[PDB]
Formats: sequence, structure tokens, C-alpha cells
Amino acid sequence: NYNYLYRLFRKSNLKPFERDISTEIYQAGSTPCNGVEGFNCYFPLQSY
Amino acid sequence: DSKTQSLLIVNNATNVVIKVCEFQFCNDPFLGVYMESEFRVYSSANNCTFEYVSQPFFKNLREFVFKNIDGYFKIYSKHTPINLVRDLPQGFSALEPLVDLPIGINITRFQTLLALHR
Repeated sequence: NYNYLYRLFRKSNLKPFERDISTEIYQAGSTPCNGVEGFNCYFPLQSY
Repeated sequence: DSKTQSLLIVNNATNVVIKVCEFQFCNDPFLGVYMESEFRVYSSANNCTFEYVSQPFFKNLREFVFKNIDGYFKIYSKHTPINLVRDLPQGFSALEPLVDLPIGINITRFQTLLALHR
């Protein structure tokens, strides 16, 4: 079953009781995320 | 913007409405009276998470305090008759608690909404 997901990448920690539902591209290096997935720009959601 | 969720509180002189959604905001929002005739608030509204309404309910001063405490949004209110024009009337009186809500969004900026008579 792959209808369940979890976030993999975020640039900072979370405060308690915070609803992190954003789906933006994560910058894993010095290359900017120009609105498209790429190297070091993975989609921060993964499937259980 | 549409990237993150946001809070809207609005009053139409008879109802108070709270909405907690990933709104896309019209960057020049206002209400307009001719009885109301303009409601430019949001460009889009989707993926709702909380919504609440109430019953259909210079001259006066209303003071409020809005704060966030680890996901608890706290709102404190007080009301008084004021007839002056420009001063701050000393004579401090005790404030009161009004509302707590579990909206739990990352708030860093805010703006006030007006009503323009035309």
C-alpha cells in the first residue's frame, strides 16, 4: 500500500503541533531549485 | 501565497468568520460598501483544514492582543466608549481573555482588512 507518505527533506526542525503539509522542492546542495526536480533537488515525499 | 497555509478572520457587521486554509491572497484585499458591494479577500481557497462562523449579530475603541503559544492561538479583547479624536486616554482598565484556537500555522507576517464606503 503506497497511499501513505512521509516527508524526507526539510531545511530546519519543527515546532511541536505544527502541520508541515508543504510539498516544495528541497535544495540538497548549492544548486538552486528552479521550479523543477533534479540532482540534489529531490521531491521531499516518500511512500511507505 | 499558495505555498503555505494561512489564517483569515473577517467580520461583515453581522457575522464573524474564521478560515484556516492554504489561501492564495489577492495582494490588495478590501471590502466595499455601496449593502456591501466588494469582497476582494482571496484569489483562491482550497484544502480547507478549519472553518468557523457565528450567529448573525471617533466613537468607540476596541483593543485586542493576538499571540501564538506552541500551536495555541490566543485572542484577548476589550471595548470602551471613546469620544476623543487623537489622544490615548489614560485610565488603564483590566483586559480579558476571549478566544483560544488550535489553528497551528507558521505565522510571521500579518495585515489588517478595511471597509471602504463608496
